[PDB]
Amino acid sequence: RAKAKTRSSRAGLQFPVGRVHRLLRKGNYAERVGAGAPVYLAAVLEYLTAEILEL
DNA sequence: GGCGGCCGCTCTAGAACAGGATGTATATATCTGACACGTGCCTGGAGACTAGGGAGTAATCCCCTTGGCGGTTAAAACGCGGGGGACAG
Repeated sequence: RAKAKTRSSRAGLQFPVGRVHRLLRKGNYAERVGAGAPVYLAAVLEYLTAEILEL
């Protein structure tokens, strides 16, 4: 058990990658969910959130 | 001596302009009520591991869309007549 580092900090992001991945897994959406799919989804949500909050 | 033309005078009205009216834009005074910080957890994701399976890639194949023609008659396009309707009033 090494140091617990979240995937959001490794990707330079604030939205939770793990919570997005868990909601994709338990959302009965697909049999498999890739590694980059929650990162891409969280990045898109972060960009949309930042743009909407800035406006 | 009578009459058309010309210019001044007064009447009338469109419109720029200033003053009153009332519902909002602000300047504090103060309430106030959620906002975010702190704390205490604790419950879900991450490091690490096991295993395997569906796609990355290579090969084939056969298939089906693109280019590329004449032909020919359906039709786009130009134009004349005109006709009923969009819109100003």
